[PDB]
Amino acid sequence: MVKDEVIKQISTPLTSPAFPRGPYKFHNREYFNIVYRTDMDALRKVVPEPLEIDEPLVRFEIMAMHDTSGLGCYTESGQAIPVSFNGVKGDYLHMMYLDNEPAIAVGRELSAYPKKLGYPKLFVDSDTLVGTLDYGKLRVATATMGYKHKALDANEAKDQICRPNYMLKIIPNYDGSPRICELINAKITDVTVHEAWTGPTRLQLFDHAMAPLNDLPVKEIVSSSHILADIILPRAEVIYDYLK
Amino acid sequence: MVKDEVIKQISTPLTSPAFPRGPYKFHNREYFNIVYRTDMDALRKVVPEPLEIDEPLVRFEIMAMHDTSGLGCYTESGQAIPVSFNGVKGDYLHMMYLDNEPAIAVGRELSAYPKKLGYPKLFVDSDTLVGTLDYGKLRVATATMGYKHKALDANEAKDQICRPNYMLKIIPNYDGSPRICELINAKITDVTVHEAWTGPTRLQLFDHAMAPLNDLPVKEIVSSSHILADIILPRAEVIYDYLK
Amino acid sequence: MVKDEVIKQISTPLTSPAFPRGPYKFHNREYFNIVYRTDMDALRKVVPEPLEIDEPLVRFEIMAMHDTSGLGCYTESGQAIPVSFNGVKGDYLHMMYLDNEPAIAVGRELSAYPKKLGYPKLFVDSDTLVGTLDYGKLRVATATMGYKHKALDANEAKDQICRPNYMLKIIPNYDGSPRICELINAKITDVTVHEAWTGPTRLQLFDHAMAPLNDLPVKEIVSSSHILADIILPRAEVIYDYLK
Amino acid sequence: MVKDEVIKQISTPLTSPAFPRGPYKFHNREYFNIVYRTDMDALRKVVPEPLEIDEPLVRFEIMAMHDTSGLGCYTESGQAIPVSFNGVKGDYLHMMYLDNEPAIAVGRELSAYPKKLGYPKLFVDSDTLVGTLDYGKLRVATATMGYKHKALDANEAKDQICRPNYMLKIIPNYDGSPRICELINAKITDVTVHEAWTGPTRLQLFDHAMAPLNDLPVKEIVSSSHILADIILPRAEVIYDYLK
Amino acid sequence: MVKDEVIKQISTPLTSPAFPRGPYKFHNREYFNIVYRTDMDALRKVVPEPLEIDEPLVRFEIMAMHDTSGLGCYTESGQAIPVSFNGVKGDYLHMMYLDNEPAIAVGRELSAYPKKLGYPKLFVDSDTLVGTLDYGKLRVATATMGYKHKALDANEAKDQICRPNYMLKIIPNYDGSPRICELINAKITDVTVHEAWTGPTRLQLFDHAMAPLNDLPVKEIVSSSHILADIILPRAEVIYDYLK
Amino acid sequence: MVKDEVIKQISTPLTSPAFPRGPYKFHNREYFNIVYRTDMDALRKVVPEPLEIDEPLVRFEIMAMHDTSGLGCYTESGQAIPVSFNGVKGDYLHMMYLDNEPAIAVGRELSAYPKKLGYPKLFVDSDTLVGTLDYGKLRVATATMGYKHKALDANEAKDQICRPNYMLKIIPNYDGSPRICELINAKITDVTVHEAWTGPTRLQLFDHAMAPLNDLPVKEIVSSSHILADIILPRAEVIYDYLK
Amino acid sequence: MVKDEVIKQISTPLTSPAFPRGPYKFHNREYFNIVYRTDMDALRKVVPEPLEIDEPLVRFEIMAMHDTSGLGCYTESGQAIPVSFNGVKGDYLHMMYLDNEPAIAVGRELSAYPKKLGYPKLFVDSDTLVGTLDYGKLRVATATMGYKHKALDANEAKDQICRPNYMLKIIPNYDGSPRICELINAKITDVTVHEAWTGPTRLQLFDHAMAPLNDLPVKEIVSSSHILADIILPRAEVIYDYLK
Amino acid sequence: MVKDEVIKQISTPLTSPAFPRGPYKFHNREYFNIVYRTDMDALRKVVPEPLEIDEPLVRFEIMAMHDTSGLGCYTESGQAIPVSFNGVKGDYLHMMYLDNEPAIAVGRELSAYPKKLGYPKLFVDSDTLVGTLDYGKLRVATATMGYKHKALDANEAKDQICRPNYMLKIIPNYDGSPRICELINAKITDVTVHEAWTGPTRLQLFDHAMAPLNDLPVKEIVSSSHILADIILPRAEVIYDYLK
Repeated sequence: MVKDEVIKQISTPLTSPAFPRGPYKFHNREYFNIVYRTDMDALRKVVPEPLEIDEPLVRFEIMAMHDTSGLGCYTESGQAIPVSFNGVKGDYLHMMYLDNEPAIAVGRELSAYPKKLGYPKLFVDSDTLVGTLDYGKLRVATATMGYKHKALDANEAKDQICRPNYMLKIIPNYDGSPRICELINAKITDVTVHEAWTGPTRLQLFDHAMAPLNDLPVKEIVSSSHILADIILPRAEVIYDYLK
Repeated sequence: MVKDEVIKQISTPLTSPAFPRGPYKFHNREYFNIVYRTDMDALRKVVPEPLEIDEPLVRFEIMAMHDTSGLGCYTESGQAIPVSFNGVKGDYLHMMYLDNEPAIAVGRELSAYPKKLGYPKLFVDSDTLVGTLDYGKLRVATATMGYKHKALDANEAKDQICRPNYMLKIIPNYDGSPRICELINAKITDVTVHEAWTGPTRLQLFDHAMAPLNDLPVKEIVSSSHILADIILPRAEVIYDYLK
Repeated sequence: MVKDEVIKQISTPLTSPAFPRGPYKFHNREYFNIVYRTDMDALRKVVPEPLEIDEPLVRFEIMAMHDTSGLGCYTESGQAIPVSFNGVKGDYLHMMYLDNEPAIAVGRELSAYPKKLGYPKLFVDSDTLVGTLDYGKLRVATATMGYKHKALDANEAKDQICRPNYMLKIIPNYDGSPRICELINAKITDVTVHEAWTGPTRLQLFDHAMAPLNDLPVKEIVSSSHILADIILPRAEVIYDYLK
Repeated sequence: MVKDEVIKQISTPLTSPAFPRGPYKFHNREYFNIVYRTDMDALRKVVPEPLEIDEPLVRFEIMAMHDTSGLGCYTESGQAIPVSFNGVKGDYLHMMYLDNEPAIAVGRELSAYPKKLGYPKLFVDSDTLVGTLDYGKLRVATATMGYKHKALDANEAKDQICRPNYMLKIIPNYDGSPRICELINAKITDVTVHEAWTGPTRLQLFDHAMAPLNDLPVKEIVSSSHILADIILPRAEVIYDYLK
Repeated sequence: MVKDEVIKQISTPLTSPAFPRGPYKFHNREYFNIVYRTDMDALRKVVPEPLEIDEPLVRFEIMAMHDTSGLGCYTESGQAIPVSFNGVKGDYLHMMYLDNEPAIAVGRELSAYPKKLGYPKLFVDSDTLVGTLDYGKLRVATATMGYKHKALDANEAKDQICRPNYMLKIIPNYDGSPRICELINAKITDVTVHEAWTGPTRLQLFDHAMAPLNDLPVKEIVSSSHILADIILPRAEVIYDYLK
Repeated sequence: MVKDEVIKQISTPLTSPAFPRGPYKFHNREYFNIVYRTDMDALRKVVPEPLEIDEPLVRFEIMAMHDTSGLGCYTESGQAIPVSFNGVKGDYLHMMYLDNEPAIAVGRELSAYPKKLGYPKLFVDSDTLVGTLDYGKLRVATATMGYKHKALDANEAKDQICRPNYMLKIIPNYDGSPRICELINAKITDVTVHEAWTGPTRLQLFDHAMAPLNDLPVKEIVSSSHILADIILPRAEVIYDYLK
Repeated sequence: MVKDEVIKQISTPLTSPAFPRGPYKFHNREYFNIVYRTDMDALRKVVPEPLEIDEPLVRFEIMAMHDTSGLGCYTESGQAIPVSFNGVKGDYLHMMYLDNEPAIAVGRELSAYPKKLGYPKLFVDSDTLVGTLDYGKLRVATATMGYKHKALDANEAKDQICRPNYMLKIIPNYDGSPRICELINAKITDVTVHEAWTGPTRLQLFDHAMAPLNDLPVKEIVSSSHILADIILPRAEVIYDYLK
Repeated sequence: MVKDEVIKQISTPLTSPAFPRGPYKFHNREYFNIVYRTDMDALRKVVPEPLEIDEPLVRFEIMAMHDTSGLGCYTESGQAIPVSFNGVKGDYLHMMYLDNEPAIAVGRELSAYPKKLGYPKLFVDSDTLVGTLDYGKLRVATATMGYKHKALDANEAKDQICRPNYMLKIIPNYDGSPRICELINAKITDVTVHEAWTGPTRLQLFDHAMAPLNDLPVKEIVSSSHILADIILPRAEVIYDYLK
């Protein structure tokens, strides 16, 4: 193709790009969130400055993407860490694992989502909502909730989804030196919450060197939610440039 | 972690990066290459200017990576196109598909390899070297060669491996506009050829929208090679900036 | 657990009760009803005084509970018997078999549903709405309908759902003595019917000592319905105390 | 059965007809259409007079019938051909394959759909919409689309669904002589388009004597759509009698 | 396809008809017949005027079509009902279930066999000639015979095969109106019986809404035969027009 | 059923009760008990007043019911907690899981056992006694003992079997208000201990919201026993009414 | 083998007889008996003169032979018919189906048990004592009992086991002539009953030409027992010679 | 059943005899015979007086009964021994194993075949005819022949089929004393040999206490034949009474 056409391409493979252009509509995104108290100095080592930590909390998540335009039908699981930047609170995205490569690619290269390949699953096991997570062939997370035991306020749930997401864009130069090293912010604005629930909740984690979720071990379950919502993936913007 | 320690990290997840720092040492990389003639009109649409086409040729590839340091043990398959940049002959990398995420992300984010997720396999079917490629659950390529029928010159094999690799680096901004749009060269220089063969060779392609290898259909098999080698991944150089 | 807090729990295990507190919102409850003619003599034995039998009818049911708040996703199958109490027409709840233990406990202990463990399956076999029931490993009932062959009046379907349900609560004393031997009424009020259908319908039953549905043999199929509906199951009310 | 009752049955078997009376309501019918260029000569052989061809176009279809009143849950795949009848553009129904016999029977005997037995499947393979068709044990069609990559106008999708369908009704006399030989028209009137999408699209075909889709080989992909809709099966009308 | 050539085709799809032109040579057709006593009341409803019932008999059949010219290799199972038309004794064809779609189409559209899709199996289980019928996934009939226990008169077997078959052709107009409502006669003439056997025989039936063979229950087994024979199926003849 | 007969049935379904009358004779009941230390805080939350804790002890149990008259053959697993009631030491029954519904029903409704549905297995893995517990599809407990490494006194084992069991009987009214809320006592009277053993012993637990055994985590293994015995299910007696 | 030694062998093959010499010690023989009411007319045909029928009863049996000296481990199922000979009440042995060929041979050739090959299974399906019988691949009988629901009088069980068994020895001459047509009596004397139980009991039968148990249909379940016992099967005695 | 009817039944079970009356027509009986040398001492032990041995020969057989009237479809394997009776050469029937009980029963009780239960298979393994025999789950015989390598005279094959078969009929009295002890002769009279073949031939045997073919071990292979034929089961005749 001619130079003026290659410039209009979002990514490569040139004629079959890793991901298409947005917007990316997550119809019926099913969240299963668990906030838990972990080890403070293990958490401290993991959260990048200048982000601030109040309580030693982690939000484990498993998300069923039932119908995502452009990307497909996949599941995602990982840890977000409740923090604040210049007083403004939100979740720092620590690590995420999912079974859809275009979704991995679009998250890492258009935004700054800390994505790796993993095999998560969300389903109902009779009376229990079970979410699992594998890395390769090994189990790393088994989350459980009593199925829709108590109703949650759809507005507070809407506020939960809408919290700012802070992430790190780290891209090297061709020789390995830093090219982009940046703290970023994305906040969801297009949301509809169909239902929001909670109930008795546990989180079992196992050690894995490439999916090291249990580096922040669960010391106590604090809160949890099971949410059905429609969202549109938000645009990220730089809030802190480490390259002075 | 502290500000000065974050800038030292090569990628994200911050405490478990998508890939480690290299060098990435490919011990016993097994090549199965197939040079074939295709439609000129189809080829021309796919190759980006200012790269030039001589004969309408395509090099189909499948690579077994038995032992890659940093990355693991995986398989790779795709198409490279013989081209020219200011007279200098090399391969333009059109598309490639592999079953290892660290290798996908290192190639896409450290260099500019046109990589997607796919499921290739290389094996010997009694008397025939067989290379297959799947995308998802669907077969897209089946390559066959009579097993080690004719020895090839090891130095000619070395010369095939060491030619320039032309690539497009295409990264969007947060808003979807062009951030990077460059042609690069990665010439490979650190190589040991252990053995090299050829034989009767044939390539069967099938249509797939997300792995469109058959957009360059096989009209004629020109040549082929089966090469076992140790190489080191080379760094890229920018050679043409499309963003002027 | 403090004495006051013990008293506030609905059930046992104390810190993980057999079932949670309501309301239980049955979302997309799918009914497959088959009313049929049986032996009056067999019916007589089965129906307890003071409930009155008119015609010798049995309503066979298989329910798919696709999304039940607090209980989960499960299927239930059984027999209701059209009766009257003090001239008021309702269904007597004869026997029910279920897939979900919380759903059995809550039904047996918060209300008075005659529930046992069983393995029902409602599905469409291409052509046909199929409902099956197993007790243990053994098949006891196979229900068939020509898929959505004729539309039913939705208001008439609501009326069929909103009729009284007569059930026997029978709880022994620790010594085997009668302690609670009550007849109860539960009548659904909060209902939305989404669709209602008939079609050519058949019912095949098999003899089983622990799920003896065939103690009431099918002599003639009288009517049938396939209803999808949202309900909230009602508060029970004692209407006759056998022990007074 | 009384003569008068015999006469008011729609079909046979008399007491269990091959299909029930309509209307047949298609809830959430899911379309995957692929318009492509074929060889003009091959297409001419196939299209019956008086229908006229402009461009050598074929519409490959795979349709998932998630919930069809009277017929059930099934899948259909085949080819329609854009034609005109005396200046009125429509789709000629060439050949269709389904895994539901009531649907084949009603399609062939109430209307005039060119229906045979076959085994289609529509499913999301992570990032790709996949339609397949088998005849008996053999694969004949594999269709792929990048999952919902681009939004199509709902009205434009509706206009496509509502294009006249031209069908041949060909019934022999008992001696094998022509009894009925008509071109009919059916046109969808009741429609709700829920969503419509496009994206990169490929169609792979294989030769089969009894499902010879590949007699109209894929030369170029022209357009594609992925649509969910509610429709009622249209009433057919004779537009051309071959025996008058 | 030219207008004249369209008229010459027996069926549709036009270029790949549901069935080919005859004759259809049934080579090594294997019959397993069981005549039995049922309820006369049930029989009455099922048999259409002006056909006359004498004794309340049903001929259950399972046929293995080992080698049928133009149609293939397949199995069929159903019910014939011994009747008379104008004093002439024949079998009324009540319901038939088959394994082969061309065989269903040709029977329904070139003649008037009451055919639906089903899954029959005729086999010898060591001891016993076993014939089974499934509709969809569900078992509806299991037939057993002591293997070739007693030889039958071959000429008497030919006579049983060569009797008239009375069938109802019922084809609606596009609007649901009666168009063809004919009673027909087909009588086999070209027959070679290779063997004929009886033995102790039983028939087990199960209730199914879409294959309701058990609407005619087995009350007593009257006679039985196991015949291997070559036949050519006959031209049908209208004998009574309900619409005249 | 006559009113008088209704009153003499122990449970419901009326003509097929959830459980039969006793006595329930446990032939060759096989015990695997593991007493261990847990966190005192976690244990206090769990134990109801007026029961008192000395040391932070938990008895994990898995019991194979090889032959239980009235109930059948099944397995049970759970936790009992050593406590005292007004100076009388006994085991508080915390939570139990079984794969037999008659046993759950009788346990919950005749007595006051904290029974839920679960899938335990007791088996010898060559040189190790293994007890496992699953809730639904998820593993929650894995217990191991060196097979019969050391002999336990039969009388001392009998004394342990005969320790008072303290249970909560908690039944709601129809509106969900407290109806029955009692601490009861059951104490085994008929016993024959056939053999009793100990050996090295470990207990591995996993978190599950609906089977939360790991809320009482294993800090140290204190003692263990492997016992086979014959017992009769004890009659329960109220010792503390919470509503008086 | 010397002429004198030939004469000393009980059966054939000469050097490996179909069965060994007795006594045959049935250790832990487990009986599952179901006596039921059937058609007297059907019974009449089945019972041979001079044996007398009182009430129309059939004793269905399934026996598990856990440890039988000389024969092995196997299961048998069949029908006994309560009769009298010269006023002496016993069971007539109607048909028996077995899992062990030595056990069939010895029963048919050393005594006169009406034995055929069949596949019985007695097991406890959690809740329920299940006994099944297959002939070849086909299910013919499914028996169920509520597991050990009520204890029986062991002496009364011994009496039921110790009653006379009337059997027909029928051996043709080589030419098909009657050679032995004797009625025989065998009455167990050496018996130890270990346990005896009843419970709610059902029997489901299916039609099969070679195992026609359902020629005697279940009209009403009269009584039932589950007995474990040691026996030594008795010497037979001719009581009536049809040929004299 | 009337006494007179009782007397005209061939066997028992009375109303479902172990076998029907003949003649038993063996259509396409397929033979695989292997004559071999064994140890003379072992063979002498095995052969009953008055039958005489010349050379130490054994005929191993495996016979596929593709279509046997009255009995069904089954396979038989065993050993016959060339002997003479008072100067008339024939085959002594040593031991036979089959997977059809009617065939064992008729064989043992109408005639005097030394039949036990076993599992033979005759099949072509590409280039080799294979006969196997299992007793229960254990392999006892594996026979191979180069497939139809050489043509045998049809008449010579017929002469071999028609060799007298000598059999022991050994039935005990009820007390285990000799009742019948006869040497009989059966000789095939109705035969059509369709084809006969030989070729390289091997026989591998394994020791089994209940199928002890290897008590006559293979020392040398002498001859072999592969024959298909139609025969009628011969009528037997006593030639030597051991008790006269």
